[PDB]
Amino acid sequence: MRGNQMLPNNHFNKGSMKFKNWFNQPMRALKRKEVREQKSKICYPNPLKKLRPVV
Amino acid sequence: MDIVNPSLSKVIDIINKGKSKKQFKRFQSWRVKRVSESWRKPRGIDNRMRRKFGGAPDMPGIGYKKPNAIRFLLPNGYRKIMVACVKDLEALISLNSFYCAEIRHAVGSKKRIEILERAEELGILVINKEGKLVK
Amino acid sequence: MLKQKMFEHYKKKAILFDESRVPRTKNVFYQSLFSLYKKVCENTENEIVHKITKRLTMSRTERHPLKLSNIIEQANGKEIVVFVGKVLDDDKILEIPKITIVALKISKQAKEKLTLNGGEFYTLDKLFYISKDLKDVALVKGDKNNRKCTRYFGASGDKGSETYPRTRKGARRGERRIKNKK
Amino acid sequence: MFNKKSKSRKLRGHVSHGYGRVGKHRKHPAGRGKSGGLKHLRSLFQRYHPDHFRKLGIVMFHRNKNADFTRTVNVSNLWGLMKLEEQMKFKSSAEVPVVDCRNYGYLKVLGGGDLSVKKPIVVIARQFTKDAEEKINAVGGKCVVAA
Amino acid sequence: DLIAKKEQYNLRMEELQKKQQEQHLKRVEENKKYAEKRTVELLETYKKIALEQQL
Amino acid sequence: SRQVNIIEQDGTSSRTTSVPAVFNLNVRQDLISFTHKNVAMNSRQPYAVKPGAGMRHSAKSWGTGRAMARVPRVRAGGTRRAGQGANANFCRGGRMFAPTNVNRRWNRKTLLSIRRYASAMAVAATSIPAYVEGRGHRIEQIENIPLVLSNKIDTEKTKEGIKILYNLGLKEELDKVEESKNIRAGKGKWRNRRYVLKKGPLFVYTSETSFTKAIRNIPGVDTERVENLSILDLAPGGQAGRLIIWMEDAFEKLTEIYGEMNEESKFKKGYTMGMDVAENIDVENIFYSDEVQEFIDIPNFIKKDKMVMEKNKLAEIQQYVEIEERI
RNA sequence: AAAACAGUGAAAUUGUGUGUGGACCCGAAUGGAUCGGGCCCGUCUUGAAACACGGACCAAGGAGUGCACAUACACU
Repeated sequence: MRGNQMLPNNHFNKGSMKFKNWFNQPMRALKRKEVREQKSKICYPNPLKKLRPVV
Repeated sequence: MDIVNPSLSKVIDIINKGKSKKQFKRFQSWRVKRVSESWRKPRGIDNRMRRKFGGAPDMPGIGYKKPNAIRFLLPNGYRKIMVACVKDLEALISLNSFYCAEIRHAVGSKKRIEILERAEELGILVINKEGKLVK
Repeated sequence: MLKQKMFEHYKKKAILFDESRVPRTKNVFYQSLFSLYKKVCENTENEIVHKITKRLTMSRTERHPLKLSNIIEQANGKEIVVFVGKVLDDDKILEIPKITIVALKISKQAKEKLTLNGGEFYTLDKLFYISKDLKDVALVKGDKNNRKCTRYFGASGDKGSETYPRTRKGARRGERRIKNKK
Repeated sequence: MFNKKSKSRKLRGHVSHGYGRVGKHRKHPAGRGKSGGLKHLRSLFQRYHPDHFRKLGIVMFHRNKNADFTRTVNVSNLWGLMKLEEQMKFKSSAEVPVVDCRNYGYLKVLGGGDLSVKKPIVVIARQFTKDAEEKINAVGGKCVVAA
Repeated sequence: DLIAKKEQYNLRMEELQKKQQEQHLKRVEENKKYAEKRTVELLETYKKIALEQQL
Repeated sequence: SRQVNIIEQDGTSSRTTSVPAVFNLNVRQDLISFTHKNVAMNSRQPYAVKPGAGMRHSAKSWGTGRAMARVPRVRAGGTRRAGQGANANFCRGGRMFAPTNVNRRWNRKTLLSIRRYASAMAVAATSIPAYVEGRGHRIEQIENIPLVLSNKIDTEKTKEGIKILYNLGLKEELDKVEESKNIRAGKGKWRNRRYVLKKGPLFVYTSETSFTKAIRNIPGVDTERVENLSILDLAPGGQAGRLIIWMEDAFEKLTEIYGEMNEESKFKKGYTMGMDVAENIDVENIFYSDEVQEFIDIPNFIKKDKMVMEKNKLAEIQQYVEIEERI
């Protein structure tokens, strides 16, 4: 270690650590859209969401 | 082919006889077959060529570069341009005083005939004129 | 006699444009403007023109910005002011004197304020129309030393040093300045 | 520039990759992490980080950020919270503006500079400095404390 | 309009170039005549200075 | 500014329209290129080698004293594989240096304000003949730019659709695309990228119409909506000035989308159309103005000759004569 | 473990024929004997031609990379 820096503190020591990637993000968005649409048919005239209070 | 640029006709032989024939072979390419002839600079701690002892060969460098006017000039006194279409010759129409054309190797016989016919009427020198089309 | 002649020559050569410098931007509108000034320099000795041409070649960080009130503070009673940089609004001020600014760029909120109070913004291509003999102009400059990152330059473990340590920071955590004077 | 070639590509053909022939490039010649700081690295610490090896201050085992979070404004900036079109109305008009700092997320008022326009103003906040109060009262304005 | 004004500059400068050139040759010719007379003077004053020492 | 003529099915023109304000904006080939580079990287799929390839076998070093290099070697018997060199990157069947890995950063960010500005000045370039010709679209036969097709196009069949496009002068452009089809050079021809074609006209619509499915099978025709017009379609390969067929509704919408000069767009919140540091590329010509020519000073054209020191040449510049005096 | 097309068919290495030399390189030449200069590379080292170590020969493979966190510079 040489020169002037903010002293390190990077937590990568643990060999059992898992990584999570997000390559599925656009596809899972499309599935959530298609589930709402079909749910909306099952109860056609009624809104999909209920009324809620203000706090 | 025996042709010359008219602007240099009385000078071309002085120019040609003045060009160097030096080669810069890689060090020890004469000793083992696994080292090719292509130049690489020696970087050893002990190396006799890097240290420039008398009796070792010479190294490339800027001093050997030719005058700016003579450089790139073919032995007929022209510079060269590559062509592969009829529409390429159209570029040379202003430059034919100093430049000549060389048809690319992959252009086939039937097409070459069409290039040469156009070259004749525009007045452009083609240096591969005989080419494959001798038969 | 000779010693004076020599020094007066050095002082001059220290002002004039170098002519082996060029701006690094690939912006063709910026490179157009530099070409004009360059062709003016080789036909004049006037110090304002030489100063302007040298500043167009400096980096984004060297062209540090100024706020409207600081221009007025440095204008020192002149009518026209010139600035190779961007002019920003000062939220602390509303009324200003009537003034003409020739500069590289201006922010939306600054331009409105300048206009409401009476006054004009012109780009640096127009300088020669705004002024006839460059006697009524002031030239103004920012300072890159005022960046917040300059507080960390140097060593905090020197005696009497005013510099700040690079540190983690929280409600309790953080390294202090301990070798300064108060 | 937006793109540039790297240094590694120029070092092809040069033996040591720029680490030296005598010194070389070994695995960890000085130790791992920020260790050694009271020993062989004492000179780095005493030059750049002198307040590292210490314990300091009062301790609360749990703290809440929301209960202590605040943001501060100076008197010279009060008129600046209004939009520029709004500023230019109240400057000429006979009416007095009523500015509430809570609406812009400010809770404390400080005494820096002079007021932009020397006409009355009503300022609502949670706390005022002694200098701020005197300056606002000087122009015939009023300070109103509120939650 | 400026493309037309560019021509007036080129014309004006050619006149100025021819003018300055003519003024230069006259200086060069003037200088040659002064130089002839002066060299005859100085070669004689050396001769005088030498006799002063012999005396 | 100008009016522009609308074109009906039969090629007649009668009604006319003003031109949107976006078309007066100057063009920055630096920013168009930068934006193209970043956005083009957002469509990639990840690739990597298998997570422990090259490391399967039971291997150990033999250590010194055996007259062999101390590489790990394969433990086996009965096969020629016994004693061969195992795990390292310099070994046949070993593990590669720094195996490629899924955690790499595939996409790239670009500020929303730059994306908006780049698309605005790409749209502008679609109406300068120099740029359109420069991309290689051929427009010798086209009467005027831009083209605006009317509504009340009642076309449903490709047969009648082509007849319309021919009447606008596009024949040579379309032919240039059809004749272009060729098989790609290199390994890409194995990986589902077999044929390459030249780019042609883009059609831009805003309102749903039958004309869209009448023109689409013609090679090199491309279609997009005005409200979601992309820089990949407007500046292919990062060079600007694609030829565009506007629909009459779409052309009027450009005023709502980009607004007016020194105003704020209602459709794009927080965005306004700005000013360059100089108005034109021609500003070098200001030198010849009256105001400048009064300011400067008269040049000196007379210049000194280079120093010469050769015996004979020097003797004609300085004729030396001896003297007898001894003073 | 090895082993694709009954394609193309490099180098190391071998036989036959024709030429030029007696380890070979650089500079300069003859009809013709040759003249002058040159110790074996890579590497640690105050110091290598070394009685310091690695290298029989040819092809193909073969070593500053990716992510996180602060940072200075250039560009928007």
